[PDB]
Amino acid sequence: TYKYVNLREPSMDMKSVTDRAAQTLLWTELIRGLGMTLSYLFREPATINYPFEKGPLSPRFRGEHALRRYPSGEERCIACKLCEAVCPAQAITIEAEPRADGSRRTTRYDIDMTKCIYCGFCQEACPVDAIVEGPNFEFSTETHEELLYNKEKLLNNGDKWEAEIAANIQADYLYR
Amino acid sequence: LVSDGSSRPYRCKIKAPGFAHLAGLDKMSKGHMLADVVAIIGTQDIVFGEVDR
Amino acid sequence: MFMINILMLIIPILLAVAFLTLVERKVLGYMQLRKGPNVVGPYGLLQPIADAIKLFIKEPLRPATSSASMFILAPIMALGLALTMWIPLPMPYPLINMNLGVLFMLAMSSLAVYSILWSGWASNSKYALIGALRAVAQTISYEVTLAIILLSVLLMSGSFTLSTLITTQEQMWLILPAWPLAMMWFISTLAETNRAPFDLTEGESELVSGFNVEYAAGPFALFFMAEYANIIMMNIFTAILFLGTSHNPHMPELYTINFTIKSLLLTMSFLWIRASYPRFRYDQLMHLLWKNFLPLTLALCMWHVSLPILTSGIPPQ
Amino acid sequence: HPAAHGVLRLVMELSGEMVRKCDPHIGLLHRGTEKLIEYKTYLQALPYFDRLDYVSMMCNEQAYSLAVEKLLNIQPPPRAQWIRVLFGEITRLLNHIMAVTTHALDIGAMTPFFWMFEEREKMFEFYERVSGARMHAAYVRPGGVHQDLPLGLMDDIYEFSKNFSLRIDELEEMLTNNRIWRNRTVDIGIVTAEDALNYGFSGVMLRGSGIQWDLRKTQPYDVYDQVEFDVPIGSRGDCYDRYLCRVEEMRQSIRIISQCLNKMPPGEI
Amino acid sequence: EYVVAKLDDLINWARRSSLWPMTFGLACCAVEMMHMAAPRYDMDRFGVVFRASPRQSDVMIVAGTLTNKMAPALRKVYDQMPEPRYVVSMGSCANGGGYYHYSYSVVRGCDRIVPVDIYVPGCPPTAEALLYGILQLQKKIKREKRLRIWYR
Amino acid sequence: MNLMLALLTNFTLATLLVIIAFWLPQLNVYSEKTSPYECGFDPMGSARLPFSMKFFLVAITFLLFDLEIALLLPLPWASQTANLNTMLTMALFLIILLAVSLAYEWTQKGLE
Amino acid sequence: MELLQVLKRGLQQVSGHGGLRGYLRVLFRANDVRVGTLVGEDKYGNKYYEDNKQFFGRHRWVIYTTEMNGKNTFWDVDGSMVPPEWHRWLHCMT
Ligand SMILES: CCCCCCCCCCCCCCCCCC(=O)OC[C@H](COP(=O)(O)OCCN)OC(=O)CCCCCCCCCCCCCCCCC
Ligand SMILES: CCCCCCCCCCCCCCCCCC(=O)OC[C@H](COP(=O)(O)OCCN)OC(=O)CCCCCCCCCCCCCCCCC
Ligand code: SF4
Ligand code: SF4
Ligand code: SF4
Repeated sequence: TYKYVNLREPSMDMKSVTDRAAQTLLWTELIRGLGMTLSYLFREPATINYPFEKGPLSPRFRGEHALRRYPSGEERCIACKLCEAVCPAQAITIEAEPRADGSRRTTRYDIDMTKCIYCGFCQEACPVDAIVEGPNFEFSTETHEELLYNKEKLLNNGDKWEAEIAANIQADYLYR
Repeated sequence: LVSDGSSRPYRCKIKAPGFAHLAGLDKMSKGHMLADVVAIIGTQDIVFGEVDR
Repeated sequence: MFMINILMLIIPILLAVAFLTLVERKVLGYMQLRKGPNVVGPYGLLQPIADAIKLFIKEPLRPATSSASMFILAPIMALGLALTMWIPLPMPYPLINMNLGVLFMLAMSSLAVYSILWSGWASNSKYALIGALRAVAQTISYEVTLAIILLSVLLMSGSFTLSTLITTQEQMWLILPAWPLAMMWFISTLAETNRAPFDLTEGESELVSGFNVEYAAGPFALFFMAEYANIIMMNIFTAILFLGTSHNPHMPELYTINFTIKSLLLTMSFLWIRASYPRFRYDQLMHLLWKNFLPLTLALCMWHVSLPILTSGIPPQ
Repeated sequence: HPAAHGVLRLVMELSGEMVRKCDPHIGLLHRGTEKLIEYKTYLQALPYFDRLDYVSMMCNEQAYSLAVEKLLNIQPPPRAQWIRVLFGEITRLLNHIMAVTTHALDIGAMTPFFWMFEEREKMFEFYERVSGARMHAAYVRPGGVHQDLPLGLMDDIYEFSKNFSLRIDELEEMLTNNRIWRNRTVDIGIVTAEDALNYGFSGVMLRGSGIQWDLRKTQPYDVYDQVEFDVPIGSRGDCYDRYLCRVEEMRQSIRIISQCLNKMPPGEI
Repeated sequence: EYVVAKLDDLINWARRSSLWPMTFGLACCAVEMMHMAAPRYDMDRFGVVFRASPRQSDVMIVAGTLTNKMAPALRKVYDQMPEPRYVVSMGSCANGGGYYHYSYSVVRGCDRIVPVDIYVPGCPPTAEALLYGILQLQKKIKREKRLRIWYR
Repeated sequence: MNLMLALLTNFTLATLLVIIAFWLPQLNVYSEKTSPYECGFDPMGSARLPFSMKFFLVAITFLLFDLEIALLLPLPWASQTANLNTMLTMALFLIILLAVSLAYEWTQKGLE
Repeated sequence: MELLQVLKRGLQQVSGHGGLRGYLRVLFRANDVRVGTLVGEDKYGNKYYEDNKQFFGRHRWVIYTTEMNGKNTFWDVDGSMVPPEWHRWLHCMT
């Protein structure tokens, strides 16, 4: 339907002109307007004190990468080549080989941390539930030669915590 | 969004504002000051990367 | 020991412009609901002594297409008249007893615009060439808004000295018999000394164009410094003129205590205006001087001529 | 610097003091977009529509998913339509916070920028709890919403959205009856003719100047017919009365949110 | 000696007490920087005031995405900055270009133009991993200019 | 004899801090590119300063309003006087003589 | 008369928390000067206090102490020193 805003004439009589000529000349606006609305400084400021206090997050957060493994270790990956076919940005670079025991595994596994556009399409394409976007934004290295990840970074980075990650996925696998 | 019939699409042409909202600044600006021009642009809510239409 | 008095006045006031830059943002911060400088102080209080040394380490380039003898002469005349104006000013005793020194304020406040005409010309092109020409143009027009209503209280004071300006206000706090003039006294100094709502001077000024646009932090360190020395000096000049304190000869100690508390309060307003109001879009800046400010100032001028006569209340001198 | 933070180089042969000739240059962020979607699939090339605006997150992907469901002959299921409206009418409280603040920062008002973004961070919280992430969420799909929203968000949208009409009652006292901002914006940029439709404009800088029309109640999207609201119009044809649509639409978006919490059917997604 | 190397416990503290960032807000990582100047994770008054002019700034922060038509306008602006200058790139497009790494109109990396100090990864980094980014930059300042003139 | 040593202190402290801040680290041993990049964002700018009429009339108009405040300046000294009907009726003349010079020019100012 | 009506609470808050030395020792790192209500247990000496539920966002503040694995005395705190279990707690994720 409709609504009309700023469609109204002034009253234009003897009374209300003095109501408007008290505004322009002796400033009944602009002090009652914003000498009071601003101060109003007497609220408590809301500043996260960052090196000690940190802010809220959520158990589906996206961040640093990881590769989990089973109870007593098996390197949960099986090199099934899906986490590399739905990266939209073509970050993953897998090259498998039949490992000597007979079960197949990776040899090289490479995730750029610069082409990584942070979908969550690796996290959800995996059948065997291995590669997980882990919940730690701790980053900021100083060389481009470093942010390229190998296989044997991710496991170290994926076994620095699993008490962190496995508390998250157990809360959230019930929806997906 | 022209789709051919397989998994990868054909042309995908986006229409966004900024083509209309900013071709019509040259009409809109003539006669006023220079310090009126910065007052004009804010009301169209121009967000770039959307002039990538 | 006259020479030890002058250095006892230049040095304790460079802290009060350095410890205003810190209170520039703490006061402007709690309006935004956020704390002050939190980590370096402990409370902030040690910020400007760290924020001063960085400027004099950082390389003071001169521009290649600049002139030479003009570019490095305007910061000489910047701190000269920003600190010379503090001389004839009673608190309660001035350093110098000028016979007529109220006029000497305008003899000092007139030449400050003759540095902006230098620095806008002395260095370089269009972002300060024409962009500083229209900053001299606003500051010249707000003397005739200023010099008239500065004279409009002197018909009631009696003379030109400043010791009579404390004597005549022992029972009045003279903002009451002249409160229309006291309004336009404020906005003039709010726009002449190049501040936040009427702000085509500094950095809000097309938001890109200033006279600070070219000075690296060697010579730039004074411009800001010197400038902040005007703004606490029109505040120390308003509160000796309208809102005058009481002087006791047997107790001069209680003068300054009750005095510095007042100039600080008016100095808060230059911070407290900036966090409310937007700019004025250079036409409407000067559109309200002639058309709107000026004819009232002549009206009260003719009012303050006749009213000392037709009251038979001539001030004595 | 920040006239849009470092883009838009424009030339102005200014006629003395007036401009009378102005012709900008775009292409400083081109990136090769439409060339590059030809080499992806449908689901895989979805997060390059989210990055096509900046600030609309769920308003884009609402017009990609709806443009692929048409080609498939599939409608979304009923709960998948009352989720899209609760987000597609909550990004209209984000694109209108920015257009009324950064406009009034270029002019020079300091605080309503800070006064609203301090409040705005209660609302980037809500993306993280549902999708997983901060701004660019790949959430909407060509078959409805990805996954279900957690236990919550109805005691937390309700605590939020019952207390937003006071925050929008501050900008009315900052800006509307303010004199200096009214002086900065009245009768400025009055393009109102049928050359303001020959140029092919979409909404506001239309309906804020005259012609009442918008595609939400002259075409359908979704289960979107089943809400009731009115579409604000402007009287004259300037910036101050296309400003007042954006203040007034934010009050009307609270009505379409409060009408959306009552109606969600439980079911699939 | 103990006299000279003590003096860089002040100059290398004065240089890290107040950084003045230029920023190049180009794309989506502009907005997620503006929330850091918003008073929740308030950028200013934890040492580092927000934006200034190109003549006065110490430490610039590249964001967004560098195309071909911005590549000379970056390098020109980098020249005017003073001698103790530093470059931080935020965003995952000033690290090798996000996606659009394979499309024709993108400078593939922004290290190919300027030397950049601290790389911060993430489509938009959450203004939480950017205070951790700059608190890595202050920890980088452990260098000295003493024991250079005093050794050689 | 201190007036005059009340300011030559203040200017020799002023010119002290300039040369120490500017000229002393101007002799430092850095690379110091002297290339013509020192001008900001108006690269070449191959033009002369053009005349602007609306920014000349602002100079002359002020000058003719500035003179007769110095006539108006000895009004407080014109109080303790003799015959004062003359003193009042002449003081009111100049202000009106300033006021008419508005109203004629007020019918044509321009975008000032 | 609020100059003593509420300073009486702050008098025991400011002064009687660690005497003369325990007050200014936490003041020289930031303005984080309020003693928290409860305590954490873990781990080294870094009792991660949890406040009296009278805040949100600033109600879970931590303290660092000295030299986790090769650091300086107290003048290098980077924030990544935390154990990978308080990530489930410090960030209010559960
Ligand atoms: C780059 C570095 C190189 C430049 C270095 C030099 C820069 C100097 C610039 C300073 C400009 C200030 C000039 C101000 C002149 C006004 C002085 C004045 O009027 O003093 C007031 C007073 C009037 O006399 P009165 O009040 O009656 O005394 C009381 C008697 N019962 O008068 C008196 O008290 C005494 C009057 C005589 C005092 C000596 C004369 C004063 C002027 C000396 C300096 C000459 C001016 C130099 C040129 C100025 C250039 C800007
Ligand atoms: C018969 C007996 C004798 C009778 C005696 C009667 C005495 C009457 C005294 C009246 C004279 C004093 C009042 C001064 C006049 C006010 C100045 C003025 O005229 O401003 C007009 C200005 C023009 O704009 P406008 O006309 O409103 O048109 C736009 C509307 N869309 O519109 C405006 O309002 C502009 C407002 C000011 C612009 C600057 C605002 C920036 C912030 C300033 C805040 C200052 C706060 C106070 C200052 C400190 C006070 C201590
Ligand atoms: S995590 Fe899954 S998709 Fe990735 S390599 Fe292992 S099995 Fe393949
Ligand atoms: S987050 Fe997305 S783009 Fe990044 S590696 Fe995983 S699937 Fe690929
Ligand atoms: S890829 Fe990252 S930096 Fe580039 S526009 Fe998207 S969010 Fe911003």
